[PDB]
Formats: sequence, structure tokens, C-alpha cells
Amino acid sequence: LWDRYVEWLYQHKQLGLFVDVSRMGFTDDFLLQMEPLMQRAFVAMGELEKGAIANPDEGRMVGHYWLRDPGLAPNSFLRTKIEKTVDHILAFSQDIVSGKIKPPSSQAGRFTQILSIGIGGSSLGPQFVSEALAPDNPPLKIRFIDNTDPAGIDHQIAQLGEELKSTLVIVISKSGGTPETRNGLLEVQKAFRDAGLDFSKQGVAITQENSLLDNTARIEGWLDRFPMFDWVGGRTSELSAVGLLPAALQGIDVKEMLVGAALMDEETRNTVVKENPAALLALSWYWATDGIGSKDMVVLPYKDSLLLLSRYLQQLVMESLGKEFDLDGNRVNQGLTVYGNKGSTDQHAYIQQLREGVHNFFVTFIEVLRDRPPGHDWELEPGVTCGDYLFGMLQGTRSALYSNDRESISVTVEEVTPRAVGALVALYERAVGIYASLVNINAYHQPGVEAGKKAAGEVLALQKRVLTVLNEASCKDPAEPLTLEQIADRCHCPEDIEMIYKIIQHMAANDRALI
Amino acid sequence: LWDRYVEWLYQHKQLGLFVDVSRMGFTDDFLLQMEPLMQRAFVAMGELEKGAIANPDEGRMVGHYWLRDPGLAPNSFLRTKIEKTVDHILAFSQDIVSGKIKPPSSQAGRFTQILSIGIGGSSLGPQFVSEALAPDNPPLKIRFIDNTDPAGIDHQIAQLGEELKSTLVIVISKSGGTPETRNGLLEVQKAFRDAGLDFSKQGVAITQENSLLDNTARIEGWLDRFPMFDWVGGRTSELSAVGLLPAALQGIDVKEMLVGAALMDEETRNTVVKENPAALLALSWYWATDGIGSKDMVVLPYKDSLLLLSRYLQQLVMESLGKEFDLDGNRVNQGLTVYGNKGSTDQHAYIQQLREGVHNFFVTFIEVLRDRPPGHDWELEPGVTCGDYLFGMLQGTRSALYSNDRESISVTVEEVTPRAVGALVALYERAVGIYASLVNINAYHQPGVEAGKKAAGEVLALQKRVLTVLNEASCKDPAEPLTLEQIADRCHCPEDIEMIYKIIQHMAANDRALI
Repeated sequence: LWDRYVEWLYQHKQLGLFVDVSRMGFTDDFLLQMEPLMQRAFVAMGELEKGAIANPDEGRMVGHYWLRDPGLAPNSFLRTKIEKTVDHILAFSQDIVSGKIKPPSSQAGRFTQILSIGIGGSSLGPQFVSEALAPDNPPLKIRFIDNTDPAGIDHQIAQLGEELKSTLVIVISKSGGTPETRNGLLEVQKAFRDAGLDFSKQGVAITQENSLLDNTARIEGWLDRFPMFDWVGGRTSELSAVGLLPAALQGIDVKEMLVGAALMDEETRNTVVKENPAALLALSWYWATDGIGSKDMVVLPYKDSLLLLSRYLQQLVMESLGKEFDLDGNRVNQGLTVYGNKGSTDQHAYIQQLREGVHNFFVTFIEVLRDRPPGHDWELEPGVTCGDYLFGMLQGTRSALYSNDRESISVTVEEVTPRAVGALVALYERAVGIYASLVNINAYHQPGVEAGKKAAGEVLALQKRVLTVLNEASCKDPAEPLTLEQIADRCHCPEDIEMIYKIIQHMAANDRALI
Repeated sequence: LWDRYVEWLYQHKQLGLFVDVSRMGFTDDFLLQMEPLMQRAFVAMGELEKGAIANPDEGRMVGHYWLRDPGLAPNSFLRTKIEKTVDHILAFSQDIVSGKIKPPSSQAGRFTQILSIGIGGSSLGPQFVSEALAPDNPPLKIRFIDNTDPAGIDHQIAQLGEELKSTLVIVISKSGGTPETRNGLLEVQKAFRDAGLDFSKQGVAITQENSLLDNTARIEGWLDRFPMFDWVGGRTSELSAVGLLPAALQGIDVKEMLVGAALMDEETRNTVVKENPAALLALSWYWATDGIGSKDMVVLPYKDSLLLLSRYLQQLVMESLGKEFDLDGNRVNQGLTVYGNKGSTDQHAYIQQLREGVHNFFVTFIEVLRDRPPGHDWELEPGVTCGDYLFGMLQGTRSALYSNDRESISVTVEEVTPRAVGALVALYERAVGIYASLVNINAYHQPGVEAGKKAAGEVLALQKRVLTVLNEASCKDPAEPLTLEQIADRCHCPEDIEMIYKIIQHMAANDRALI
């Protein structure tokens, strides 16, 4: 196992990032069998960066690698557009932090809080970087609205209290038609009117050009607007204005994030697989799951700051790879389940099943060598610090798992830095893209979310027919009570009886119907 | 499907809790065949409540059901100690909230912050209950130290800033020998001594009587001590002093929490399976996983206050059920993987794979009827409030998943109240215990977690042996650089060379070695 660890250890000189796959049991012939498919993945990825249509389903380019390397963008209108947005974010961020741009009237004078409204990649990304890289007492605290739950938004407004007068609200949506994001903005604007505050003088929009949210922010005259591009999927939009602006608004060096991702993309373009860390991750995923997602990917970061990494990877991996149809139309239910929280906390949670329970998984440890800010280290016992225990739990768990034939990958960074986090985002973005080529699927469209989108619209459409059929009882002289079968036939939706029951069950609990 | 929904719906009138397993496709042959196994679980559960040795592997009693009904304790001493603790918690929390028990000197004159130091069930429970029931502006805000990460502990201390003078530190450990909890206590005491504070006048211990931590807090004179009993496992300790104290310290009605838990356990004793809601969950789990955990349980609560439900359920399910051996010595690698976050946020994360990807899962929806505090409900567009979208998202996902043969369970509460959370906790405790009887495993011991703790001790003992070899080589006047092979040989363990490399790598990054 020592000879295997030395033969396969990947080390990156500059970033201080390491990839260990020795605890993956891939065989000799498996490497030769996967060599032709890996070459096809590198050529397909090479034409993706050149500007080819790598998302045939939506007819769009896939250029989230240009966000960190503007030169690789194909035309001049794109290289300068990407560069002017980074400078635009840096200029506007430093104006908010230094207090040059103020709210109209607040106690602190400057902005001190951030209310980012967004869902999917518009929040999972920014939540991950914020918890990973923000200072303890940052220039601006941050809160998130990532749902359409009324109680959650009310709770955020109540805790915000009187600092709403110093809150900079950020609305992140490509079109402004996302039901959750629009609901959030509508609820917050209602709260700004109840406090007698002009939302426009405290609002920022991150949106695609000439969209419903861009027009609203332009017409209502919000503070600023930041562009989103259609070749940047929300799944891989962390290094765009989606993540760069909120991160820079908390004193985070986002330029170093772009640099770390840039150095990472150079290593992933290597055609020798053993020296390609994105290929090594994709190989191990392929080996552990037999290429059909037979096992789950358990992400175990042994750092409190990386707690939100796994649910960030839940979108990047499961939504990119959970495709029903192969690129040639054949029914192939691909995917790669991801879960996990944090070490060593998860050892007192579900490692009982991981070690001796059902073997339906493989682990990916994320290790961070530096333990604490410099000048805070001290020994708890002779020769051992508080951080040495954290190091020991990971190594003992890695050892206790492999001893029972449970495989694992180890990814190691020296310190959780803007540069390293940007490298980790770039690493998994390419590894997902390479893996989709191995299983022959399009990683950049989202066909599976459409079915829930229509079924949810039909429920809201059914609710209005229920109210329409009911207001007969409210306003017709043959005032009478309708049975469930009677609401259904008059709605001309008889087979929807069950949904009608759940609809009136919800309205009765919110003082909108009587039973 | 409507007829199946009407036939199988379970309502618990007093609690307002519903269970819908109509979208589980178990046949009548399944119900007929599982009836002998189900009745055996009801008898075993009765013997467990009466005081039998339910944890056979450790020779202990399982009595978390006595925490909510002290009358059914096997003796009057156990009944007395349970009720004296609840009275003790209430009187101490009321005196903390009202300010009758003060910090030695603070700006507010009252305790304002809670620092809960605990691991596993000592934190997951209090974290879940806090986010679900704490008021918007509680009498005391709460923070959790649940790891041995020094950066995270220093982070919480830095954010706490000056309010450390008015922080109530709670230390939760059974014997006080848990390494994570011990290191967190040492780090907090260092911060208290650096600020000139005395930890004894702001510290509370939740421990087993006459343990190392119980004797220390009694001799050093901490604020107060609360018992932790040996017949209560970590993952079923939420309604004991572990969860009741941090909850009551935030103004949460812990009495109603016990009421709902007791009300729930009365129904989960019903012998009729169709009206035993713990049996309805256990059967649906057994069906979807075919008894051997071949499908994950995705938990999607559609409410922000229930975000930490799956992390709590991850411990209760995957640590009770992931057992390698049957109760008869047979090797069955049981298990039931659990993950999930919240709706509708997870719709834009991995419902893509849930809808059309790998069919290796089943969903459990948690629906809440009351979507908003009274007086806050308003209509975004004509005839639809913000909660109608939340409700439509859940029904749309449940429908879109079932169309593609993805089965699901629906749990409905009227509102996330103290009584509802206690009942929902008690529902899953009994369902897990019942499921363990079906697969003939012991759900109350943790044999699989020791191999990581033991291997973690071997690494630290190796580090101290490595440090002895390095310090000998560094205290020669002709200083002596050593290689990995040399270090492993002077430690007289050449096979451990891989662990020595990681020890030196982690030490070099913390300025404790040079390369």
C-alpha cells in the first residue's frame, strides 16, 4: 500500500493540492480499458473550451472555463466582457466596504448586512464560499433566502430587525422568472415598504441582459446590475458574478480565487491520465460505481469551514450526471449520489454503517493541513495539539474503512485559501465534465427538472379553479356546501380529487377556506 | 390512487400529524407476510419498555421511552430521577432567562449566549431542535462546538468577541473522556482565561454521575450539573437533559415537547399495523429497500426550520441500523442510508437525478400546513400566497417522482410547534426500533465506531514516537537530516512508513517540522 501510494500520488507544485487514490482498488487492465475513453474526453473537453456547442440540448456553449481564463474566450466581445465584470465587481465591492456607497439613512452609515436572494447555484455556491473563506468579523455579514417558505423569510426579516436600514439586498436570477427567487424579492420588497424604506437604493441585481429582473432593476433604478451569461450554467457559476460579488462584499480576495481556478484548469487539460487530477477523480468514480452509479459518493471534509461543500457538490454532481438518456437517445439512468457533512463530527453519526453496514458507497476525504491562524497553536497533551486529533481521526477513519474493503479518495489542501477553494471548485467542475464523457451523457442541461416544473404549475392552476368553483358558495343565492366529489366535477377535473383535497386542506389551515 | 390514499391515511387527531404511504407500492402479499414479523416487534418493544435487556451486546436497558413517561419506569428510583431532572432544567432555565443567575460581570447583566460543546447525539439533537423551535429573537442565542477543528473553535470565539463575558458554556459528555468534547473544553477554557474570566461561574456540565467531568465540575464549583443516564443512547437522548436544557435555555416550551413525544408513543404501541404510524414507516422502509437497505431514504422537509432534520435522522437511522451481524451471529450487513436537505431548495440541486437518474432511493416528504405566523399572510398575486407556491412545489415533486416509479412517503404536521417536534422525534425512534426487529439486529450498540477511535490513537502515539526520533537527530551538534525510511526504522516500525509521511506532512504545515 506504500508502493501504491507513492506510485499514484498526485502533487501540484504551486497550489499545494494533493490527490490520493491508492485506497481505490482499480486494477491493471482497468487502466488500459479506460485509456481510449479518456482520450475522447480530453478531445471533447478541448473543443468545449474552443467555443463549440457542448450543450446540444439547449443549443448553447459551455464556457465556465472562460470566467477564470478570459483569453480562452473565443471572441473579443467576450474576453473584454468577462474582464470588465471582474473590475466592475471589484470597484463596487470596495465602494460598499469602505462606505463610499451608503444606504439613505442608517445607524452605521455604511452597509453592514447582505441579504442574498437566489436558489440553486445562485445560493449553494455563495453559501459554500462564504462559510469557507469569510473573515470572523467580516465587513458585511450575510444571510440567504434560498426557498419560498414564508416562515423562513419572515424569520430572516425579524432577526434582521432594524439593520434592514443598512442591508444590501442582492437578487440573483438569470431571468427573474424562477418562482422561488421572485417570491423572495416580492416578500422582501413588502418588508421594505412596511419599514418605509426605498428598496432600489439598497438593492443589487445579478441577471442576464434584457431579462425580467434586469428591466425591473433598470426601471426601478436599483444601485447596480451585474451580467449573467447563458453559456454559464448555474451549476458552474461560482466563479462568475454569482459568487464573485457576494464574496468580494465580505472582504474575500476573489482575484485569488480566479487565479487558483486558473492554475487548476491547466493541470486538468493534461492528456496523461495519471498526472491529471480531474481524470483521477473520474476514474475512481467510474471504478467505484461501475460507471452506472452503483455506489454513493460520501464527501467528508475535516474542516468546519468546508461543512457546506457536500451539498454544493450535490448540485454539481447529481444534476450534471443524473441523466435519463444517453447522448444517442438510449435510456441510461446515470447519476452519482453525493452526501456527507464534516469530520470528525460524522464519525459520531453514520460511520457506524459506513464501516460495518451495507457497502453501497465510497468516501472522499478532504484534508486541510494547517490547523489554525498562526500564533494560536498550543499543546493539549505532550507533543499533540488540538489539530493533531483532527488529523488523527481522518487517518484512523480512512484506515478503519479500508480494513473492511471500503474504498476512499483523499484530497488534501495546505490551507483553506481563496486560491485553494477556487482550485477545488475548478477540480470538481472538470472531473464532472470528464465523467459525463466516459458515460456518454450531456452534463450541461437539466431535463429532469421540467417534470416537477409543470406539475407544480398545474397544482396552482387547480387551486384557482377550486376557488372559482367555491366562490359560488360565497356569492350565489343557492349558497350551499360542496363535497369533495362536488368540487372536482365542477372544476371539470374529476380525477384530481386527491389534489383538490390537499389544496383545501392547505387553505383551511391558513384561514382561507372553511371546513 | 385516491382510494388507496383514503384507505391508508393515518391521522393523529390530538397532534394533527398525518402519515401517507399510498405512493409506496407494497402489495397485499407483503402485508400478509410481514404480519408475523410485525407482531413480534410489538412484543419485543413491550418487553423493552418494561425493562428487559434490549441492548444484549452491552447488557443495558433501553429506556428513552421513560424520558417522556416516567411512570412506566421499572422502579421508583428511575422514575424519580427522570422527573427531578425536568424540574431541575425548568427552574435553572427560568432563572437564567429572567436574570436571577447572572454572569460575574457583563454589560447586559444577564447571560445572553449559549456555547454548547457536544458531539454526535449531544449536538445533532440540540442543533435540530434549536433551528426548528427557537424564537426569532431568543432570550439567549446559541452556538455549537461539535468538532476538534481548532480553526472553527477559534472562529466561534472571535465572533463571540466581548459577549464571552455573558456566555453560558454547556459541556455535554457521558464520561467526559470524548476526545472532541475534551479538546473543545480545553480550548474554551483557554479563551476564558485569556479574557480574564472564570469558567466555573459560566459553565454547566451535562454528565453521567460521578464521572471525570461530574467530579471536576462539582469540585471546581461550576454553575450546575445535570445527569446523563447509561440507559439512554446518544442518538435517542433528545428528550433527556441533553436536548431539554439547551432548548429551555432559549425559551422553548420543553414541557409540550415531552407531551407530544408521549402522545406519539401511545399510538406507536397499537397492535393494528394499519393504525400504527411507526409500523407504516417501518414497512415502507422494508419494502423500498427490500429489507437489506438497497435504496437510500431521501428526507425532504419543505420548511426552512426543519433544515437539520436529515442530519439528525442520519444518526438515528444509520447508527442504529448499520450493523454487520444479525442478533443470531449471522453476518448481515444491514443499513439504511439517509440524506436530504429541504424543499423546495433541493429541487434545484439533485431532483434532476431523483426524477430521471439512478433509481436507488425513496423519498419522505415532510409537509407543514401552517406556512406563516398569524397576521403575516398576504397574497403575492391574486388568489395565491407565498405558501401556496411552497405547497405546490411539494405536490409537484411528489407527483413528478411517482410518475417515473420513484416511491415516496408523506408526513404532514399542522405546524412546527414544540409538541409536533417531540412527536416527530418519537415517531422515528419507534420506527427505527421496530425496523430493527424486522431484520433481527440490535439497534442500541455502536460496535463499528470504535475501530476509528482506536486507529486514531495509534496515529497520535506514532507521532510522539516520531517526535522523539526527530528531536534526537536535531540535538546533535552535527545536525542530522532523516529520511522517511530512516524514521520508520528508528521507530522500529517500517510498515507504518505511510502514516509517518502524513504525520510529518501535517507537522511541516504547522511549523513543527522542516523538509
